[PDB]
Amino acid sequence: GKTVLTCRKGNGSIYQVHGHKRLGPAKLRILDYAERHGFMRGVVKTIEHEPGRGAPLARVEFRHPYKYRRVKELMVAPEGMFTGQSVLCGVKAPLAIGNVLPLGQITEGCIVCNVEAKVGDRGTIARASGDYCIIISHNHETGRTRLKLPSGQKKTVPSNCRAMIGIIAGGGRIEKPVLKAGNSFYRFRGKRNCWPKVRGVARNPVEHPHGGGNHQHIGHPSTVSRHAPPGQKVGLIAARRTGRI
RNA sequence: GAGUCAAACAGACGCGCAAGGGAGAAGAUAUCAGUACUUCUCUCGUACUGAAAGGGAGAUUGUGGUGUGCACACUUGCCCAACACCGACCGGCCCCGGGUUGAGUUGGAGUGUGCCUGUUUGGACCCGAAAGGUGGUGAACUAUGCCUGAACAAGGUGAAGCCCGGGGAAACUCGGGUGGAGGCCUGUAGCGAUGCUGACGUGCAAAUCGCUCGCAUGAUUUGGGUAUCGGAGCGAAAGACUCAUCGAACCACCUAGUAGCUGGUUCACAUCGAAGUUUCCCUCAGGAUAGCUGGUGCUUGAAAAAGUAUUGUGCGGUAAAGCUUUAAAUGUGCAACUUGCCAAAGCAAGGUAUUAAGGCACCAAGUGGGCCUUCUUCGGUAAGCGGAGCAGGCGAUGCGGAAUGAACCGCUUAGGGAUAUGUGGC
RNA sequence: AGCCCUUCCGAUGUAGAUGUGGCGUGGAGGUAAGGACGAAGCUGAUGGCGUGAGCCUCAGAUGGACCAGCCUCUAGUGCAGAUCUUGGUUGGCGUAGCAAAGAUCUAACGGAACGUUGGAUACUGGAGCGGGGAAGGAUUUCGUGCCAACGGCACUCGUACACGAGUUGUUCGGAUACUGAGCACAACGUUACACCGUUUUUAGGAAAAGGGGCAACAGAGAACCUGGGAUUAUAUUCCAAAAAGAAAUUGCAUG
RNA sequence: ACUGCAGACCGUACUCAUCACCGCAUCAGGUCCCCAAGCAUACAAUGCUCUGGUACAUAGAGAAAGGUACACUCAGGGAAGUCGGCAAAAUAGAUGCGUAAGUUCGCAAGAAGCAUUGGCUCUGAGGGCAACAACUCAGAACUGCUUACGGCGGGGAAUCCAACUGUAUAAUUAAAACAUAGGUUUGUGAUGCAUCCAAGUGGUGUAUGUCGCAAACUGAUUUCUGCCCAGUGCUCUGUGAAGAGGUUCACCGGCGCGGGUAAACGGCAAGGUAGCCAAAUGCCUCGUCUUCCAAUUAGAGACGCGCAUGAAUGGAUUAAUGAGAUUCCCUCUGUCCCGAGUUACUAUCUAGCGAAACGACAGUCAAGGGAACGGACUUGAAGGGCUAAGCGGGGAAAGAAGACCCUGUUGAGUUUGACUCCAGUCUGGCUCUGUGAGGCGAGCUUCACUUAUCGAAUGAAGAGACCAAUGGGUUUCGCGUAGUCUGCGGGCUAUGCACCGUCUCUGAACCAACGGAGUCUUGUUUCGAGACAUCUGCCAGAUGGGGAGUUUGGCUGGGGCGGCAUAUCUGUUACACGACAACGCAGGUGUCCUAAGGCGAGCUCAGUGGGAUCUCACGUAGAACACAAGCGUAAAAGCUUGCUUGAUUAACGAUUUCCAGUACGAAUCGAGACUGCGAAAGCAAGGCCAGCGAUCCUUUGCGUAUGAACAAAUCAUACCAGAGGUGUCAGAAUAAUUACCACAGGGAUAACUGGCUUAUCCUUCGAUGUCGGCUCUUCCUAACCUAGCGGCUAAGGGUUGGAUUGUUCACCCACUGACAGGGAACGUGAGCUGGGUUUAGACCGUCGUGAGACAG
RNA sequence: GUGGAAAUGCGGCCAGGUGACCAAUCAAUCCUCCCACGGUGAGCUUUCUUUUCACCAUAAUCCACUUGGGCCUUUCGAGUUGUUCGGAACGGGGGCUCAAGAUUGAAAAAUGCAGUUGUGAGUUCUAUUAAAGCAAAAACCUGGGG
Ligand SMILES: [Mg+2]
Ligand SMILES: [Mg+2]
Ligand SMILES: [Mg+2]
Ligand SMILES: [Mg+2]
Ligand SMILES: [Mg+2]
Ligand SMILES: [Mg+2]
Ligand SMILES: [Mg+2]
Ligand SMILES: [Mg+2]
Ligand SMILES: [Mg+2]
Ligand SMILES: [Mg+2]
Ligand SMILES: [Mg+2]
Ligand SMILES: [Mg+2]
Ligand SMILES: [Mg+2]
Ligand SMILES: [Mg+2]
Ligand SMILES: [Mg+2]
Ligand SMILES: [Mg+2]
Ligand SMILES: [Mg+2]
Ligand SMILES: [Mg+2]
Ligand SMILES: [Mg+2]
Ligand SMILES: [Mg+2]
Ligand SMILES: [Mg+2]
Ligand SMILES: [Mg+2]
Ligand SMILES: [Mg+2]
Ligand SMILES: [Mg+2]
Ligand SMILES: [Mg+2]
Ligand SMILES: [Mg+2]
Ligand SMILES: [Mg+2]
Ligand SMILES: [Mg+2]
Ligand SMILES: [Mg+2]
Ligand SMILES: [Mg+2]
Ligand SMILES: [Mg+2]
Ligand SMILES: [Mg+2]
Ligand SMILES: [Mg+2]
Ligand SMILES: [Mg+2]
Ligand SMILES: [Mg+2]
Ligand SMILES: [Mg+2]
Ligand SMILES: [Mg+2]
Ligand SMILES: [Mg+2]
Ligand SMILES: [Mg+2]
Ligand SMILES: [Mg+2]
Ligand SMILES: [Mg+2]
Ligand SMILES: [Mg+2]
Ligand SMILES: [Mg+2]
Ligand SMILES: [Mg+2]
Ligand SMILES: [Mg+2]
Ligand SMILES: [Mg+2]
Ligand SMILES: [Mg+2]
Ligand SMILES: [Mg+2]
Ligand SMILES: [Mg+2]
Ligand SMILES: [Mg+2]
Ligand SMILES: [Mg+2]
Ligand SMILES: [Mg+2]
Ligand SMILES: [Mg+2]
Ligand SMILES: [Mg+2]
Ligand SMILES: [Mg+2]
Ligand SMILES: [Mg+2]
Ligand SMILES: [Mg+2]
Ligand SMILES: [Mg+2]
Ligand SMILES: [Mg+2]
Ligand SMILES: [Mg+2]
Ligand SMILES: [Mg+2]
Repeated sequence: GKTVLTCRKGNGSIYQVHGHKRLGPAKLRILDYAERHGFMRGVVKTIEHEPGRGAPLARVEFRHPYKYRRVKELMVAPEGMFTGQSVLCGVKAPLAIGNVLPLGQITEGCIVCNVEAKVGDRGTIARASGDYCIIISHNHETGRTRLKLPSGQKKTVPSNCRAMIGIIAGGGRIEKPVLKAGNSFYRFRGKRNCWPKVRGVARNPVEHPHGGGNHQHIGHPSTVSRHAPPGQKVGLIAARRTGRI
């Protein structure tokens, strides 16, 4: 045959993220001693658009814990995070929007964003716009809170894990129809060479497992096995069910 | 410019020695990669057989016998070679003296070499694929992404916001302007490229020209830079594009790849001269096999002569006949003392017409599409049709004749002359 | 070229086989011989010989120095045909054409005979057959001469030929001296192997917190302007003391 | 401030283009940037002009046919032309009016449609700055028109498709395809998902984090997406024993079932729902009806026995959009009737210059024959030679070893539930792998531990302790208690002392004023997991077109399709020895039988007839003899019956058939043994004749041999004799597809082309352009009209224009005296046209698992 | 260091700024173009033509010093062609300051040219889509602190 496009994206050549104009990683502050035994006040300096990203990123400027210099630092913004706002990261941070305080100290039922799964990893869950995760339980005896991932998905993480308070900003992007082929041209301009998506049945038999034939049709089930070798694992992958739900 | 070189076999022919032949590597010497010389070995052979352990051939001072058998001898002998038949014997295998088996033996024929031919393999007579592999080179064309720049006349329509007004209980509508929106419109530039299926079409051009046309504020066009490629890259996806190369680039190499296929294969003359059929083959465009043919002989000379009769003796079941049976013609075959059986020594067996050189061996080629016709048929509605039988032809062959004709007719053929003819004519 | 004679029979022939004191070629061992009184080669109404391949002789008003015979050895040995290879030549044929973008005319001169100037006439028509640059080219530039060849006609002319010239910078651009998409040295790791990968390195990277470098002649950066009577050809580069001049700017130093 | 000195490197010419670059060139092609006048004008359109540049594109003379054109004009008609309004014409600027359906309310729209427009002399309007400037609009008279630059939309009504803009086969396809938004679905919480890499503390999505990413399908909106989970897919649920040992046997170690899923593949297990249609999907078929016309294979609209519609393999419907398909209309026209005239450049003739293709040889015909359509031959008929311009009939003209087709034990691309595999994935075991506490069972798991390992974070930036032990022992090294031990020095277990050990709704901040700022360390940077694995390595199993290599028999009146005539038997073909062919003809064959074999004996049968299964007669085989057929057979070879195993062994006996005089099979004559039957001779080593098979290997038997230093046992091997099988039957182990295709050939072999016949395969595959039309000529006559007769003669001349459809053909409308049939390579493509056929693109239906196929 | 009530005027590290990022439009200059005037040269000139054409130039550098914006201060309107704005300070008076610009002059008439200004137009430069938000960095600057 010939290499499938799903496999070629793994070369990550043409298919790499753009990101020249990206501001850098949008993370939480390094889990300092100050985070673990107090709090760091950083004022939000400016809320930026990172191209290719939905959520605005904030520019909180924490003062450096150990030296005379000030440490501007960039994290995806919770909604209502205005410039000049004083963020408070740390274990005994007050419970407010934008504050980053230990997950086990956040009240059960309150919704948090930019949650970190592993302790100290600097915020990986609930980072996309509009996204958040409600804390659904604490377990102080074993120090592991549960939380509901932005997908209907429960997950247990240590309470020492940081989280930010509130919904991530920029929510509701997806609600607006794109309408133009050109409009989606630009949302992916800042993302990657993801787009346009040619259908595999429109492709040739060399190009794709679905490709080829006179009427353009898949010839075999589109629901591929989990163990299917790459270049084969196209169509619906390890699908448990198909059909509209 | 195209059967070569090597090598391994084989037959034939030449040479050497011969129950042996020969060296090779190497050496030693004398004088020049030669010639001369030789040890020691090795090698093929003289012994074969069996899977193997193993065993291993003379007869009753000499052909094992017998049959047919040159020459010579003598008036039949001996028979050479040779064939055949039979022993015995060696090995192996058995049976209960017998069978049988070997590429055995039976007074060695091998060997080295030259040379030709044949087989094989190698580039393999020469030339030719589509490919396969190995490794490199390419994103200047072009595909895509990114960086960073550049570009886009003149109109048109006229969105949101805004502003003024009229109406309304309110409700928020109706004028009018404003404004300049849009993968908006017309249309430059630019980017394309629909149509004329226009020009051109050995062109200006290995894709161009003309007019027409499409997009032309956008998913636009464009420079530079940069990233991604060959079982790979890139693709709004046409298997498109990846330097005029893409259903797998280009370069080099393996590689003179392979070809049962196509094409070619170079002096003369003389001597003979086919086959297109048999069996077998993943065989059907090819082989192997046998036949046909050549060469070499060998062997001896009405030997085992015969595409023919006659005579004698078989065979037959087609035509005709007949109502599935009698039976042609053309054919077809053939001929010219010792030791079993018996009751026993008698039987059995082995022994004291025309014409014409016969047989045998070896090696080898081409061929293995046939065609026509005669007669006979089979299939087909029929055919310049498919299939067979017979014989003859053409193929491979003219010549004479049928005006003409591959195969009809006559006749078949060295270079010529006379004569006379053949078919055909006058 | 059969030792001679006599008689008899045969004679075609594709594929193929075979024969041949058969032909012929390059070379070798021999022999014999030839050649500047002309070898080979080549030419040939030069005949002669041979069935033939061919040989021989003659003649060159050809050549200029090698070489035939014979026996033996050898082979890269004989060609009308391979859409054969290579070179040359040919018919077609002085033909097909040299018809896209409107265009020249005149006189004078030049010249051995198209140019030059004047005039006339048009054209381009500022998205130009204009004036500068990138890429690319790299002497094409300029002058003199030349026009053999080339400029598909012609040339007296040329981007052609030959000869001689020509490109001037504190400030232009570039580098010195930015970063960018990116790249990759180092180290480290992987690999049978570094010609791989990350791009910082399980890592002690300071020599007086995160190694070194590169990557934009359109991005960032960037101190200079005009006048010239200054060239055949360069000028924001040349100019000379009244620098035509006027500046800005960097370094050091100086009062 | 000044002044003084110094200010280095390289670039620098020219070009930047119908002659300087790329394109083999001074090539009409291509190639980034900058500056860019005047007038008309809305203008960078277009025309023209100053400046700057050109006058270089070979020229001349003249003005045959035919051409090219970025040239026109054409009476009357007006699409009749054609496949098709192709091409041309036509519309056109501005202003004022006016503007339909339909619609997503934006549009449609420049809809459509009328109307006015010049010149001139005037008027009006519209501003600025203080105490002169535009130039548009408007109006008015008067007057003019030859309707007189350039430039500038033709319009409308419908159907199909796609929603739209877009993209896209560079060099035949710009589409209806791709994209698209929108829709759905799948995976997935980072230990991830997809995925690159040979490999790694490697890489991509991911600079990310479910409003994300990765994978698919559908394809805007509106509307709807029915039924089917049966298939398929996806998903989910080492240890013992024997043995001397090799070894062998045994025990434990992801599937099956079951469930779910169709916006999975698909069907309509379910039986096609809503819809929609002779639709790009309907064979029949030009369906039928209606509408459109004079006429309609067209169209539109209905209808629905739908060959073979139908629902995200999306259904339907859709305004806007469209160089999309299609029908009609108005306008318009040289498309046409039916051509004519003009132009300019060609051609023509000249000066200069100067190829190519092609080239066997040539080159008048008719007939003939012939490789079956001759330029060479036979026989006739022509023909003096050489020319110039045309021309396109022939030269089966040239072009290219036919892209078609077939063949080849040739390719490649694709597919796959072909064969063989290989990565990937997952699973398992082991390993990595330590330590404590358990329990269970005869080293397994729970549970903690932590130093391996793993993950994470970090610029390794603050861990634990001091709060004190089922803790430590080198300045703490030591004591005391009980138990035991002793190398007499102490040890060890328990244990307690000590000691290790101890302190408290954006401002600014640093560069310290022994400490200030705690000390300590059986160390780990921290955090998490943790002997698990997000770990290593190795084996294992499954999966695995993701990829790879390979194959995908033959024959065959081409191939495929089947058949199999691919091995064998009978009758026939077959022609009175033997042999003899055809996808020739009629049948058979792979078996079957302990008996249906062997033997003996007895017997007689099929059927007919006479009587009542029987009885008698006759009874030439008319029956039976496994099996098709032939043969043969009567006290039998049949039938019953009895006894039986000769259907054994058979020393390698020889032979026949096939034949090559090889084999296999089959069979015949034998010999030896031992039998069987029979009084006996005799008969029997199967059932006559078809019923079956190498090498290698496996296996079984049998009677010694080898395992080569020796020996025995095991094992293995060997000899020898059977068996397992190659049915393609003298024996590879083998799926499709290609219209994207390719090569070597083939006229050995199709379509095609002539011939023959009424299909053959003769020519042609190093190529002879297809149907049709148009155009033009010509010939025939089984005469349609005309003419003469009375159906016959008669080939003379003529035989129409249209609608539908590519057509031919047919059918229609109209005319006509009539609208005849044919030949000429189904006349005529270096004459055209290119509608049909029509390669690649694409769509639909059906077929196919798929790639792909369909003479739809 | 220093003036000013103020806006502000003059004389290591750390943080910020410049670099630095938009189509258009509007405005100013620039430039080109036109016109008017005036000069100068040339040309037409049968006739006509107070005429037609050309030219009338002003470099960087420096020195003194109207439009747009920001700000200081003082005591419903404001605003644009345009989608604004105002007690978080609108308007008015005075002031500050930036950005362009004008004029005064130095350059510089010793140049250019050849035998003048002004006026009009154009050009020039200095929001929208956005699920698009439209580079970096050295250099350099200024500060805070020392
Ligand atoms: Mg496709
Ligand atoms: Mg595939
Ligand atoms: Mg589809
Ligand atoms: Mg489909
Ligand atoms: Mg021997
Ligand atoms: Mg060869
Ligand atoms: Mg050979
Ligand atoms: Mg080759
Ligand atoms: Mg291969
Ligand atoms: Mg547009
Ligand atoms: Mg248009
Ligand atoms: Mg395709
Ligand atoms: Mg003969
Ligand atoms: Mg052949
Ligand atoms: Mg008979
Ligand atoms: Mg008869
Ligand atoms: Mg004759
Ligand atoms: Mg002869
Ligand atoms: Mg030689
Ligand atoms: Mg002559
Ligand atoms: Mg040779
Ligand atoms: Mg000519
Ligand atoms: Mg002009
Ligand atoms: Mg020059
Ligand atoms: Mg030169
Ligand atoms: Mg970088
Ligand atoms: Mg650099
Ligand atoms: Mg620059
Ligand atoms: Mg510079
Ligand atoms: Mg110059
Ligand atoms: Mg220059
Ligand atoms: Mg230029
Ligand atoms: Mg213009
Ligand atoms: Mg123009
Ligand atoms: Mg007319
Ligand atoms: Mg018409
Ligand atoms: Mg018509
Ligand atoms: Mg017609
Ligand atoms: Mg047209
Ligand atoms: Mg309406
Ligand atoms: Mg479309
Ligand atoms: Mg194309
Ligand atoms: Mg589509
Ligand atoms: Mg939809
Ligand atoms: Mg459905
Ligand atoms: Mg209809
Ligand atoms: Mg369907
Ligand atoms: Mg379009
Ligand atoms: Mg061929
Ligand atoms: Mg074959
Ligand atoms: Mg092969
Ligand atoms: Mg017979
Ligand atoms: Mg009997
Ligand atoms: Mg035998
Ligand atoms: Mg046998
Ligand atoms: Mg039998
Ligand atoms: Mg066979
Ligand atoms: Mg044939
Ligand atoms: Mg025809
Ligand atoms: Mg023709
Ligand atoms: Mg100045």
